[PDB]
Amino acid sequence: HTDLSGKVFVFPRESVTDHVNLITPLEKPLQNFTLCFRAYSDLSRAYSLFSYNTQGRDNELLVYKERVGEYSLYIGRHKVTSKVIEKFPAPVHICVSWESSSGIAEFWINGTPLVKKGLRQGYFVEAQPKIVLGQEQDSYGGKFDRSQSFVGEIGDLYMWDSVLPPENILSAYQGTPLPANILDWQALNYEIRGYVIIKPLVWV
Amino acid sequence: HTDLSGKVFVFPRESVTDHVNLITPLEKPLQNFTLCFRAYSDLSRAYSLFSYNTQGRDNELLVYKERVGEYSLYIGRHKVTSKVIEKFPAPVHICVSWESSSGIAEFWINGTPLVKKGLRQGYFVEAQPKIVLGQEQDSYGGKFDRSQSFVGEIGDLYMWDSVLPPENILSAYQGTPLPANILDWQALNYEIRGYVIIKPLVWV
Amino acid sequence: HTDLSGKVFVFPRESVTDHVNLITPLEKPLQNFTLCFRAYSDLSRAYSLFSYNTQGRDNELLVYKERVGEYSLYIGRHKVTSKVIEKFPAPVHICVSWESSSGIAEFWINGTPLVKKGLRQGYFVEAQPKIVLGQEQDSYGGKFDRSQSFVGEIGDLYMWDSVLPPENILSAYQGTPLPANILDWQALNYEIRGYVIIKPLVWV
Amino acid sequence: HTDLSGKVFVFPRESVTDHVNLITPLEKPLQNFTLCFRAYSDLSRAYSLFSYNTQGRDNELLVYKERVGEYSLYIGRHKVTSKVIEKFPAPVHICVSWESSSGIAEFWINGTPLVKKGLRQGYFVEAQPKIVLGQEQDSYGGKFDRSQSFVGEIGDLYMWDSVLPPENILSAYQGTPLPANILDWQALNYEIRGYVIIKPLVWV
Amino acid sequence: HTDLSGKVFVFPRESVTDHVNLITPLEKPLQNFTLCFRAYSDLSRAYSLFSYNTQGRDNELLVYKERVGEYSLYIGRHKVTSKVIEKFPAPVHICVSWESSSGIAEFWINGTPLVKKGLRQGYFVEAQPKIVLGQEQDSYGGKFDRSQSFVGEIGDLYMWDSVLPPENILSAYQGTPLPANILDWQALNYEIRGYVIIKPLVWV
Ligand SMILES: O=C(O)[C@H]1CCCN1C(=O)CCCCC(=O)N1CCC[C@@H]1C(=O)O
Ligand SMILES: O=C(O)[C@H]1CCCN1C(=O)CCCCC(=O)N1CCC[C@@H]1C(=O)O
Ligand SMILES: O=C(O)[C@H]1CCCN1C(=O)CCCCC(=O)N1CCC[C@@H]1C(=O)O
Ligand SMILES: *[C@@H]1O[C@H](CO)[C@@H](O)[C@H](O)[C@H]1NC(C)=O
Ligand SMILES: *[C@@H]1O[C@H](CO)[C@@H](O)[C@H](O)[C@H]1NC(C)=O
Ligand SMILES: *[C@@H]1O[C@H](CO)[C@@H](O)[C@H](O)[C@H]1NC(C)=O
Ligand SMILES: *[C@@H]1O[C@H](CO)[C@@H](O)[C@H](O)[C@H]1NC(C)=O
Ligand SMILES: *[C@@H]1O[C@H](CO)[C@@H](O)[C@H](O)[C@H]1NC(C)=O
Ligand SMILES: [Ca+2]
Ligand SMILES: [Ca+2]
Ligand SMILES: [Ca+2]
Ligand SMILES: [Ca+2]
Ligand SMILES: [Ca+2]
Ligand SMILES: [Ca+2]
Ligand SMILES: [Ca+2]
Ligand SMILES: [Ca+2]
Ligand SMILES: [Ca+2]
Ligand SMILES: [Ca+2]
Repeated sequence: HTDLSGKVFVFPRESVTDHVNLITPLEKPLQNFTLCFRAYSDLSRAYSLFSYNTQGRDNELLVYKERVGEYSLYIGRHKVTSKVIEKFPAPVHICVSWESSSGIAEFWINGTPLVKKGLRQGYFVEAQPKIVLGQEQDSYGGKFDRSQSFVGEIGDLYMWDSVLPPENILSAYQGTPLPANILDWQALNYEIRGYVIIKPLVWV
Repeated sequence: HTDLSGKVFVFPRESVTDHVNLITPLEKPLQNFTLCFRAYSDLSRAYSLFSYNTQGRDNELLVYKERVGEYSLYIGRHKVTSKVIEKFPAPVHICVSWESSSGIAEFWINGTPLVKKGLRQGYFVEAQPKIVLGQEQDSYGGKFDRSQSFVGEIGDLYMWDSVLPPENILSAYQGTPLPANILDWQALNYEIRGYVIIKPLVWV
Repeated sequence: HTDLSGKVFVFPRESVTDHVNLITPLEKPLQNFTLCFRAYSDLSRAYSLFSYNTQGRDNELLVYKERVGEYSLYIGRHKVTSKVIEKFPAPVHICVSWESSSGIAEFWINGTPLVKKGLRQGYFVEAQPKIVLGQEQDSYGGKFDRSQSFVGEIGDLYMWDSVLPPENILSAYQGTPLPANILDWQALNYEIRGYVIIKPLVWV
Repeated sequence: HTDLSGKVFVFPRESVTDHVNLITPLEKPLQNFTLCFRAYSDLSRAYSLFSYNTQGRDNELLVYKERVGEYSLYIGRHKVTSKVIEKFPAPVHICVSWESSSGIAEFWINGTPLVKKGLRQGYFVEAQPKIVLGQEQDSYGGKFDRSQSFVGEIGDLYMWDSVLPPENILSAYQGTPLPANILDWQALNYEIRGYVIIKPLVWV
Repeated sequence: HTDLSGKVFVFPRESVTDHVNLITPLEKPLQNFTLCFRAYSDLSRAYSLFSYNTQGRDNELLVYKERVGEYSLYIGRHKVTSKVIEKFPAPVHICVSWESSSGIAEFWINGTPLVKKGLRQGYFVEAQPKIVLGQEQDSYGGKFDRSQSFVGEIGDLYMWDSVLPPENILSAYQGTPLPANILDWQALNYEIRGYVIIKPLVWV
């Protein structure tokens, strides 16, 4: 339980080895959830932001940037993509929620809502995951791909087991987030593997 | 008669099956009319916003987006198109009126008037329609086309049997519309067919 | 003598038949003159705004839009073109003057002066004209061309037999023009031929 | 000695004949010098702004616009070019200085300094020149080229036999220039040859 | 020890000969360091800003502009590149730091931080350098390349043997920098070789 307030992870080079493991207890399958964080990268190609796999299931929960201005969400291998107008390169605050009952996934880029899309209505996201920043898993905790690796900075990451209202998403964007029960940036359990450096956050 | 204030329809995936039926009594043929609503979609291709058919007549009244920045109005199979400068993707408030006596159709995008165009002077729009959101009809209530389907969110839909003055169009754009006698968002009769979800409106 | 204050002509479709005839006494050949009006059209091709012909002389005085951002003035079949930065589609207030003694023609788009150009120094523009909005004449009052027709809205048209100073051109742009002695929008003699509708001006 | 305050030269058509001769005594070779003026033209091709030749020497001192956003200075046939961000077409206030001792030529477009460049260090610009607006000389006062001719308006022209500090360049840009000892717009000796008209300056 | 406050070096032409040697004692290998300066050039090709070589080691420390919007840092032949949105041509204030312990290099363009990148973790930058402005060294003080030469103006150069905090980088950008212990613009030891002129700084 480490307090990373005002710090970021820095993945300072393209690689197939550098990454961070996020550790959560969880154990109960996910029905609703909201995830959010800040990222800053000048990659033009595609990259994984947040990779969440479980035993036997690739891309169980994956936030993945297709290209400038397109964000994709995977839920149990099914995919959904939404577009937004953004500058490049630029810092972004990404936030994504998904609700099993309706299947709706809303993206929120820099406090602006993208078009809602739907997938996997009725599905339950599997538990006891391996979660990875800086690489995209194609196995249970490994088999990475260099050309999907993330190069840049990530911080202010939070994950709740519910769907945040707009009022609460704004709070997170403005740096005063509600306390999170799946991943909290101020009490984070993480392993660093490879070349990842922790530095102060100087771009918000 | 359901009050959808502050809610929207969400057509969360491309399909040939998802759609909403709007139900109005009407019965008397339409001479003048104003239609308006909000839409938010990141489709680059063409799509139907509002499809209104009658027994034996395709595209009797159809609002249809050709491509970014071009809105078309069909009246009795005749078509008229007007251009506007818009960002993309972005939420839009569309509003369109048509007057039989003059044949003039004015479009109003986000409270800005497009160039007036004319068609079907003297025509009477047929009554007892089937009205459909989220798909484009090529029959009396069906025979849809996937590549014309609407994917995104629609709300704040109103339809009057008269032509609104500018003062009243602004009112609708600003969220304080006059009460409507053909379709009112606050007392709406609708059927949902397929995958359509109702959610709160978070983008105005 | 009809007062069209706050109204516009609407040429609502492309055609070779719709047009308006403007009627002025004149009778004395034109030495100096200023013309101005508002127009709103989303045509990308070329079109005639103001066509003024006399017996035996085509394009005696013609204001003609070549393409987006280029305005041409014809004086006795001689042509002159000036460029400007404009958005599209957008409403414009055009104003053009010409002085025989110097041959100089200045264009003024939305109150901004274009580069001055010269032509026909010493020429006298012929009298007893047929003047036409919405079509381009290739005869004395007819032989139109569909692909030069104007589609959109025109209003606030004034024509003086002198050259307005800048102070007066601004006045016209801002909607408080000096009274005009060749064509006055507030006492206009006009015939409508074909499909032309008069509607209120809603875009200024 | 004519006062052209608030007036401009208008070169109203492309030609190989229209031009203005500027007349100065000078007689002593130029070591340092600053030149400046306003110009307004919608030509996309190359054109000469200011052409200064002497007996037996082409392009002794020549300010020449290569294309949109590139200004060239010739000093004794040697050339130097600097770039700037500008809108087009648009009025510009150009100002250029050159210092023999250092060879440095600074351009100042609309009160903004371009990158300094150098040429002809140690050179002395020849005296008893023929100076021409509106054409580019390839002889001592003539042998013009149509495709280098200037078409548009020029005014507020001043030339000093020293190098103005920044404070003084701003003054000239803002319309309150120091009195000039080589060419002064308020006491100018000029011949008009061909089609050149003097009109009031309406674009500053 | 010369005070260049409010002056710049001007490399006024492309060449393989013009350059400036910067002289520092140093002698102790560099572990951390921050470098910063202002530059103004309208070159579209690549150029070296700051070239620092040591006996037997090319590109030991090199700041090098790849193209518009891309800045590269070399540390012991290894390279790292970061992107930024900039206008062109435009004056820029560049500032770059590097820390051996972490290998992290941060760029700061006009007071804005680029994405951090990493290289040469653990490395020690060699001492007793030859440092050169206006050319890129491929030997110990020479063997230049014309097509990498810098053409424009450089000034306000400072270099510290530590890593400046953000607060101090802002100070340097705003013209009130902390005193520097490797290179100080207000006490600079430099040789000028070739065509380089010192002029006042007129573009900040
Ligand atoms: O990698 C993933 O888990 C998913 C998530 C988003 C990107 N992606 C893709 O599958 C896109 C390409 C993946 C791998 C790939 O391109 N190929 C191409 C040849 C073999 C290999 C594969 O599909 O297994
Ligand atoms: O579908 C409509 O009702 C109208 C309204 C806007 C688009 N549209 C069109 O007709 C354009 C194309 C429609 C369908 C189509 O393109 N084709 C082409 C082959 C079969 C099918 C048809 O003509 O029935
Ligand atoms: O119509 C006019 O009077 C002037 C006004 C501006 C354009 N224009 C033209 O004449 C351009 C071309 C007009 C007609 C045309 O293009 N052609 C091409 C072949 C037959 C026909 C003709 O010149 O008679
Ligand atoms: C998820 O949210 C829905 C909608 O509020 C709710 O009905 C359900 O009980 C929630 N499930 C869990 C596990 O929190
Ligand atoms: C439609 O509006 C026109 C005014 O142009 C009016 O004359 C007519 O009575 C109206 N008809 C209906 C059915 O509202
Ligand atoms: C036209 O304008 C010129 C320039 O002032 C003037 O000399 C002349 O008298 C005017 N003639 C007419 C008929 O307006
Ligand atoms: C030109 O300027 C230089 C430097 O400012 C000066 O030394 C010299 O006296 C000047 N010469 C003339 C003729 O103005
Ligand atoms: C380099 O910076 C690190 C981090 O602050 C510091 O521990 C070290 O003493 C510095 N080394 C030198 C030589 O300044
Ligand atoms: Ca995978
Ligand atoms: Ca993969
Ligand atoms: Ca149809
Ligand atoms: Ca269809
Ligand atoms: Ca004609
Ligand atoms: Ca014609
Ligand atoms: Ca020449
Ligand atoms: Ca020539
Ligand atoms: Ca080298
Ligand atoms: Ca080299």
